[PDB]
Amino acid sequence: GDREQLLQRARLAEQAERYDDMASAMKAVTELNEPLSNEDRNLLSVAYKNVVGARRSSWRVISSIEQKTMADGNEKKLEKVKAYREKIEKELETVCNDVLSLLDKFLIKNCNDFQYESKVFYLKMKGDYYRYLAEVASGEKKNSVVEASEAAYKEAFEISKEQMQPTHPIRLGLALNFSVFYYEIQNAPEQACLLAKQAFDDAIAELDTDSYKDSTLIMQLLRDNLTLWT
Amino acid sequence: GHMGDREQLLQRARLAEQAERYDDMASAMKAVTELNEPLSNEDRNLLSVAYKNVVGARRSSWRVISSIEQKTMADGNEKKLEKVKAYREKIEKELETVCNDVLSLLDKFLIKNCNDFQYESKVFYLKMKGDYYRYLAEVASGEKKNSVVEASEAAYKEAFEISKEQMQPTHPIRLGLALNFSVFYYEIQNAPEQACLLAKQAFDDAIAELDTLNEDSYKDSTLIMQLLRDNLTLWT
Amino acid sequence: LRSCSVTDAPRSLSSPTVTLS
Repeated sequence: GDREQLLQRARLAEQAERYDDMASAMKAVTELNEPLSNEDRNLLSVAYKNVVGARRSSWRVISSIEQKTMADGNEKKLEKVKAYREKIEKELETVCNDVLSLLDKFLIKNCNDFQYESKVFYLKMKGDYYRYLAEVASGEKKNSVVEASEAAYKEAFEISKEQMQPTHPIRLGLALNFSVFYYEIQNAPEQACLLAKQAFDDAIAELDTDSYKDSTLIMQLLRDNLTLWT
Repeated sequence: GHMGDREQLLQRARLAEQAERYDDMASAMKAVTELNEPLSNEDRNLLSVAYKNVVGARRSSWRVISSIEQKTMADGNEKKLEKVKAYREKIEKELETVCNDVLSLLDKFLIKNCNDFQYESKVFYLKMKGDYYRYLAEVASGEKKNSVVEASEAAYKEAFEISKEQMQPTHPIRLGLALNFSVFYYEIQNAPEQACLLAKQAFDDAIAELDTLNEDSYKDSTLIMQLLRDNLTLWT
Repeated sequence: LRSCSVTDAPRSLSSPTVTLS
C-alpha cells in the first residue's frame, strides 16, 4: 500500500489506454481518505469518463438495434438483442454507482467550506454520472436519478456563480453539461437554451482574461449546442 | 433452431462487433469454434476480426509500456522500473493468453477439420497460426522466443507453399500471407534482404495480373499490394 | 442530434483483417 505507487499505475494505464486499470487505481487512491490534488482530480475524471464513455457508446448502438428489431417484429432476435443491452446496461450502472459512491463518501464529504473549486468539480461530476444513469433509465427509476442529477448541478452552479469567474473552465463545463441535462434528459429546450446563452454571454463580456485554450473550446461547444437547438 | 448454441453465439458476436466490444466478440467466436463444426467465410471473418482487435489492443499497450521500460531503465530508477516492468508483464500475460487461445483453436479445431481440398481454409488458418506465433515472438525472449519464432516460420512456410500452388497471385489471402510473412522476416528475424525479396516477388506476381480483375477484386488486391509497396519503401 | 458535453483531457505494416459486416 502506497499512494504514489497507485498514482504511477494510473498514469501508466492512461498511457497504455487501459482505462479500467486506470479507474481501478484511482478508485483505490480516493479510498485512502486523503484529499485529491488538481492532477489527482484529472486522473480520476479522465479514467471514469473513458470507462463509462465506452459503455455509453456501446449501449447506444445496441439500444438502437433493439428498437429497429422491435419495429421489424422479430421477437426471437429482440430477446437476444435486449439481453446484450441489459448486460451492457448493468455494467454502465455499476460504473456510475462506483463513481457516485466515491463522491458521496470521500470527495464531496471531505471538502471544507472553503474548498470551492473541489466542491464545484465534484458536484458537477455527481450530476454527470446521475445524468448517465438517467440516459438508460425510464419511469420512476429515471425520475429518481433525474432529480438527483439536477440537485447536484444546481448547488454546483450556485457555488460557481458566487466563487468563479464566468470564463472559468470548470464553471463553463458545468454550465455546458447542466444545459445538456435540461435539453436531452428532461426535455426543456427553452430552459437549456436560456442557460447555455447566459453562460456564453457572461463569458464573452469578460473575455479580457492564460488558460484560454481550455476555456475557448467549451465556449465553442456552448455555441455549437445553441446552433443545434436553434 | 434460433435457440441453439451456435445461433445465439453468432448473434452475440455480431452485436459485440457493432458495439466495438471485441473481448465479447472473440469470446463468442471462440465458443462457436469449440462446437467442432466448420466455420463459413463470414464466421471465419468474425473470428479473425475479433481476435485481431483483442490482441492488437494488448500489443499497442505492451509497446507503450515496454517503451517506458526502456527509458526508465536508461534513466535508472529502480523504485519506478520495477513497477513498470511488473505492469508490462501483466500486459504480456494477457497477450500470451489471447495468442494461446487462438493457437489452441487453430490446432484443435480449425486446422484439424480442414479437408485436403479446402486449400483456402488451410492457407487462412496456417497464416493465422503464423501470425499469432509472431505476436508471441514480439514479446518473448530466451529459449521461449526461439520456439515461437520457429513455429511462426513453419506455419507461414506451409501456408505459402499451398497458396503458391493453389491460389492466383492476386488472391487477397495469398497477398496478405506474403505481406505478413515478409514482415516476420524483417521484424522478427531481422532479415531485411529476405523480407524485401518476398514482398517484391509477391507484388510483382500480383501486378502482372491486376488487369484481369474486376472492380471489386481490384480494390481488395491493390489495398494489400499498397502495403507491400509501403513496406518496401521503408525497408530501404 | 447528440448534444455536446464537456470534454476531458516506424513499425512495418501487416495485413488488415477487414470485416464483411
